[PDB]
Amino acid sequence: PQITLWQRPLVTIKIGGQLKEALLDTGADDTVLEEMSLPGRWKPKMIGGIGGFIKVRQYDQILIEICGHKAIGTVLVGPTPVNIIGRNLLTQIGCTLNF
Amino acid sequence: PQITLWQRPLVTIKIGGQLKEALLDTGADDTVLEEMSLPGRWKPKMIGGIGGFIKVRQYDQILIEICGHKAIGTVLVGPTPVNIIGRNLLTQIGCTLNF
Ligand SMILES: O=C(N[C@H]1c2ccccc2C[C@H]1O)[C@H](OCc1cccc(F)c1)[C@H](O)[C@@H](O)[C@@H](OCc1cccc(F)c1)C(=O)N[C@H]1c2ccccc2C[C@H]1O
Repeated sequence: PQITLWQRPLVTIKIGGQLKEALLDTGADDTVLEEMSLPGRWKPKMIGGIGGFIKVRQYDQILIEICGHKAIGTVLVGPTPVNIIGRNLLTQIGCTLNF
Repeated sequence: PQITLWQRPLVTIKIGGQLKEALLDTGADDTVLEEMSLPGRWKPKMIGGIGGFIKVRQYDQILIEICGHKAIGTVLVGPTPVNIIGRNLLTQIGCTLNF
């Protein structure tokens, strides 16, 4: 699908059997989701954004479906204002910027 | 062109007669550049991202050239860690997300 940017590029993702809305964010290196429960052990990570840094929990090899496309990768969980699908997963679904 | 997301989507922009490197950010509603001098009057604004909010100066009707494409829009100036080309300008150059 081709997504224009007149509005936020929000899509439905499925993770842990639940549907959530997330932003396709080319400006995000990684994928960070709002506080939730994920399986396995996590490692600590610090990510910096426009307003500073936040501590998140890093879970690896997590199954996540984005707009119907299945991806398996690293997902960060922390106090993010919105669910963000970053480049690590955008590349898995073959997402590109075009103009 | 078609930009892959294996690396950050950085492009050269021309603003106020200056050449700068900026990130094509679909997750950014607005465009914010690091501290610099721009003409006209400005209004203060607070923008929030990961980490919190930062105070920026809002300039309107600013002309910017993104990869050769001329676009006009509001440009925010402030303590952003990286130059960001947001949706308000990405739409003007016909940039879309595709997968
Ligand atoms: O922090 C970033 N990447 C980091 C990141 C993100 C997730 C995981 C890892 C990493 C590392 C970095 O790539 C990105 O910023 C560039 C950036 C790039 C590299 C290093 C940096 F410091 C900063 C960031 O994900 C933006 O894509 C965007 O995030 C989603 C969002 C949406 C709505 C409300 C929110 F509050 C947050 C965002 O902050 N948007 C806000 C914005 C920006 C400019 C002007 C106005 C407004 C308002 C709002 O849209």
